[PDB]
Amino acid sequence: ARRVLVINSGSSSLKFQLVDPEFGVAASTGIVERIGESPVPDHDAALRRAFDMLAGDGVDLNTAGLVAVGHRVVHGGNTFYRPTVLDDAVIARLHELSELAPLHNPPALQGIEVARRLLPDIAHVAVFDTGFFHDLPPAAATYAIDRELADRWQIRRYGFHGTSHRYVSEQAAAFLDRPLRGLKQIVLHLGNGCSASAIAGTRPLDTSMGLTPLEGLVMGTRSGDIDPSIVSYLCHTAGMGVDDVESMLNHRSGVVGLSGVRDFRRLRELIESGDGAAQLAYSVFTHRLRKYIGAYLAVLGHTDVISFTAGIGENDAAVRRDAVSGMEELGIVLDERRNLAGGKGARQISADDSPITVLVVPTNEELAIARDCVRVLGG
Amino acid sequence: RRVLVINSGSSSLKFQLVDPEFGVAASTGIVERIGEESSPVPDHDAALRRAFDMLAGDGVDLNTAGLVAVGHRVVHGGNTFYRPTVLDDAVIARLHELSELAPLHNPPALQGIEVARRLLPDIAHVAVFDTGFFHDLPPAAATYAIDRELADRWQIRRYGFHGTSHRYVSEQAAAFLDRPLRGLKQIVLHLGNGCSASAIAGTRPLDTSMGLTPLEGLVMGTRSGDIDPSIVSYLCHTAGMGVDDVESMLNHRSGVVGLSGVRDFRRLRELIESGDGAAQLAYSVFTHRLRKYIGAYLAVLGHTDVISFTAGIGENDAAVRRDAVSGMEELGIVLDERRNLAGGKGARQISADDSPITVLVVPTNEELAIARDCVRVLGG
Repeated sequence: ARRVLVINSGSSSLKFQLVDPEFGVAASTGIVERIGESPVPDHDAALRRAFDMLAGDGVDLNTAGLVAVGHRVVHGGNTFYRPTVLDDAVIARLHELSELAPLHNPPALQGIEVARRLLPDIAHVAVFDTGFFHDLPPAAATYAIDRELADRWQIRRYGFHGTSHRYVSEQAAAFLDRPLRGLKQIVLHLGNGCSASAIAGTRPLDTSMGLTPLEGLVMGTRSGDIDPSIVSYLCHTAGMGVDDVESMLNHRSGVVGLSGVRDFRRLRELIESGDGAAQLAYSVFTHRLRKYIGAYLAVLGHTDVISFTAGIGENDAAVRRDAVSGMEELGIVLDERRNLAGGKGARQISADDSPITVLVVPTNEELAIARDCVRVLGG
Repeated sequence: RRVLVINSGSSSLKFQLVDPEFGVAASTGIVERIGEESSPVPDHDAALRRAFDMLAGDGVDLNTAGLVAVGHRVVHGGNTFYRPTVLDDAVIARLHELSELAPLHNPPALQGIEVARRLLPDIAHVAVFDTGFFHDLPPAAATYAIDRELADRWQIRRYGFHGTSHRYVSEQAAAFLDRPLRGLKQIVLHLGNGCSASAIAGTRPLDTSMGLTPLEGLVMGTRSGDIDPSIVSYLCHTAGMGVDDVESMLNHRSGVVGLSGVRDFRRLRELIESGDGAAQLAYSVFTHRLRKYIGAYLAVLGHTDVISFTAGIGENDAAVRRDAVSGMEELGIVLDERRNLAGGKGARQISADDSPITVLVVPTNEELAIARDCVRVLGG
């Protein structure tokens, strides 16, 4: 049995999972929190802690059939989109993408540096959350701005949750027992970040996040779509600095900005109790999601299936109901008994006669990344 | 009997002398190059007096023309002004405080107001606000998902624009269909120098593509439309640009011109047919964005009765319309090639007879709409 250690190294936390890519078992998963704040002063201590956690649950990486370490990198820009076997020269070049993701890319590079030191005798592979969307059609990838400026600074719609969108698209095809290449679908990844994609066969045609993960759907703390004039308006009238505005949009916006609620699951009870702010937050969220579904129906022209995924998409029946209600004339008919029934694994929530199928399809990014690592290393 | 409708900008003043009851323009024209070195029109006072002479020249002496009002176009009414408003000095004072919402367009409109009230004191002057139609957008559409206390303090919301055109076309679409407006759900696509879409349920708009300002939404002649707001921080950080330079780039050096260097669509067509790659890309980006708004608004409405194209491009460019709604048969839209290519310029059906959703071209007439708003608010 072979395993891949999949790592997500953040500024204050490091998430890991030791995954069997063949039969999909996680031997062990974990998170190291409060890095550099703490008993975990740096990422070196953090990875060592992860080793101790693995050991404590019975795993010896020396005996676990470890064949690769998979490193999650948020932003690969235009240059890194396939799973990439790491060496010193590639890692140097990865440093150049940091202006596209100044919060998230640097600590990933810290995780690579530490892991390559402590685990020098196995391959390390980077997987980029932008990668799936590298070959978006030019019509969807290109913003309508000054072309010379765009080219010089590599400005385009990059898109994120790429691993999840691709994985779920493949799993929806498997659920329907139809070749993926013949299917047109929409995937709704509704989690801490929220993004939508429109996918034809193996090729995405559009996706809701953009240059950065801020664009598109309303999210836990991110605004999604807003007039970019918000920045100059707030700078002029409120006297705010550009970085302050950007921080507000990324961290004090979305559901928390509108309602103060940090846990999406609390919204329902607050609404039921008559909290107007919670109702407004949920309505704004739902309205934006409805628009992206409609928009992507138009992009695709024909849509075979719509799938909900991630922490909210997989679990919140009200979200799913309110996202597609009143769209029977667009070919979407939900079966509320199925929508309400719960369950693990992929399942149909549309009525049997719905022209467009609607599914819940659980995502498993770590499994997908483990498989990517095995594939790029020889299979 | 007649209303002088004006649009007073920094460099030009557009006017039209309108007969609202016969739906006719008695006279139309423009004063250009306001304030220029060689120009005999140094300011807005001079500009308006020129317009008077022109009107005299085409048989209309303002003394015998039956002028009963002047309609003044104001881009932004904020949350304060959203119905046609009879102007006085108190109203004008309140209006000045809104200029941070439209710093380039509102001030020259207020200059036109001052001059016109002074030169034509015996007629009423009425302001019509391009944001007004959308004042009562539902909260889910009006509210951006940002810090609520901050949004309330600085009156940040989706305002929407081209309100006069969206409303008027929605009314004319209902008239074309011999159906009451209240019972209709529709999409209006205003494609001109600026481009915006709306979703309307009866007399109430449910959503519209422009936002806090006219930048948001569709790709336009020189405006980007939708883009990740991180573009500002990113360009300020990497390229060293100031915020105001980025905003200027997004408003003046973006859209079709940003992507192709072209100002038209007429020009775009021939560049495309001769094999120009930048022209094709620009048009593909425009078309993709417009298709998404159509789909988005179909979902907002749930049921849609009619989609209407309007303004300079929507009224005249059969390719734009074909590219915007082809391949949407499964969403209920079936375009008819022959009808779409028809040479006529009145309100007309371009969908196939059996299309579940009707598709129209409905010419806009913002000046007529405003002339009628003036008469109405004055009791006429």
